[PDB]
Amino acid sequence: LPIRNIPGNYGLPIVGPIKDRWDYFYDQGAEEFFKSRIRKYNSTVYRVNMPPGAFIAENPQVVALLDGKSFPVLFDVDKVEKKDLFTGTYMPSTELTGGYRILSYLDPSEPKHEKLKNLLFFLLKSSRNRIFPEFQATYSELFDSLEKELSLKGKADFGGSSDGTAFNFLARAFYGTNPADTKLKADAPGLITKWVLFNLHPLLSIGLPRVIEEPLIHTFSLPPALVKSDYQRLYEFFLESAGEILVEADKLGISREEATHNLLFATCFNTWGGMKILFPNMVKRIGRAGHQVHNRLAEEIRSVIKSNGGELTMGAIEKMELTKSVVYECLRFEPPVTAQYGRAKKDLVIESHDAAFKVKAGEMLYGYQPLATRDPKIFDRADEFVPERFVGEEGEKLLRHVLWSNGPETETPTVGNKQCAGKDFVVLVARLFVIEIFRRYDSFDIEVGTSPLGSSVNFSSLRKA
Ligand code: HEM
Ligand SMILES: CCCCC[C@H](O)/C=C/C=C\CCCCCCCC(=O)O
Repeated sequence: LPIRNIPGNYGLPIVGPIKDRWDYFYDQGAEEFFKSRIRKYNSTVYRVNMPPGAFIAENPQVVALLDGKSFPVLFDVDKVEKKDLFTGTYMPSTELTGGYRILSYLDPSEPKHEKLKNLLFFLLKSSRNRIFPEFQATYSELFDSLEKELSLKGKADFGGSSDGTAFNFLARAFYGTNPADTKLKADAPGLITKWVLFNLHPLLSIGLPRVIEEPLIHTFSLPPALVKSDYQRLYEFFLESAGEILVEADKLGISREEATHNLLFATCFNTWGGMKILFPNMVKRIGRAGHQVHNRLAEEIRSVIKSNGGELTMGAIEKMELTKSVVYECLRFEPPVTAQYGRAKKDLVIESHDAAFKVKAGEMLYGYQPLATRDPKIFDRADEFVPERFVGEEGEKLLRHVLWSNGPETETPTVGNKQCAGKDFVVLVARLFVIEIFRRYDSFDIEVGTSPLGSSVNFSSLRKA
């Protein structure tokens, strides 16, 4: 491939980044922000300013990678450093996390990265026999509540009930603890939501006019002191509930305090927060796929469970070809977390589809994942949600290009890489979610709106089996 100069520029000091921020948040939105520049520069690799800039991030300047050939450089731990860039060009204060640099911020060259990721592998493995029954019990209560709400109001707000459900499910599945039996009661979602806001506010819009939003959430960090007592309630819950896991933390050579802050973060931020984005998104996309798809899913799921003597098991799920494919297609079409960063460790040559680009050691690389996973040079019908895309031997090959986990779907997270520690768990619970829907309902209708993180979704009809 021909070597091309990386196009784009960062504009003037101060005002360049501000104008780009306004495009990103207000005047274009993320997807068009990136696509308009791909068109202007005739390139899927270019220089751009990223939020937050201002007084939050020292340096907004990145090289953006917006196709599925160049993007995977971001997984290569021999090419990029992954230290303190979980959230991009700024890092939330460690005051927000008990004074520790939590696992998600650690480069694999740091010894505690290996220890803490092993702790999480253990948490997940040791929960294996509680996941199915607790998911089935907690999500059954959710759909009960949504039917109730639909009957009263003519619509049922998914997110406002499902957030409680997700935390209850995680407390019961991971820690054998029902939050209702603790001092947290039903408060966890509100507590976690406020704390996540204090971490992520520089990257989000809450729909307020820019004249209010810009000085309030886009210019300076929100003070960690204001969420410390809320965080303390969560900390004490984990300290008191995570006993069996903390025994393993002890064997792995992790202090009780460090392990507890990490368990808090993995459960509340990575898992519950990731589920808060994914599940409403899935409901939106599957809803849009229409009633014929719903009926095919119902028929497959119910038939397979019946073939399995009414017992839902991991083996039964392997038989549900459309269900598996629909979950992967949700993850491809709409990656729940769109922003991955890495800093070049050395001089690199990054290949795209039609040219190669040289980057210098120290340059911040950035990828907007949806442009890599809807790359029309890799996927046919790239902008179409195709339920059956991954069905069959040939369909399954394309999974190497599904990147939601910060690595190919065909790869495994390890202590040596920065791929999502909960990769298998996420795919499993997404499957169980679809199963629980279509074992109960033939089809459904939805109303949809925007949310700071993912999607706001109401059910307007739930057609019972
Ligand atoms: C739908 C839910 C989830 C989504 C969308 C998601 C997504 C991601 C993504 C995109 C990253 C890469 C971060 C980066 O840019 O470096 C990541 C990393 C990570 N995730 Fe997940 N995740 C989810 C659930 C979970 C679960 C269940 C766990 C349980 C352990 C988990 C633990 C982690 C950890 C520890 C990392 C950092 C990995 C490392 O340092 O090597 N996540 N996740
Ligand atoms: C509330 C968000 C929880 C997602 C946790 C998941 O494990 C990984 C997150 C990885 C990067 C941190 C930044 C997350 C910002 C999400 C909103 C904007 C976007 O999609 O990039």
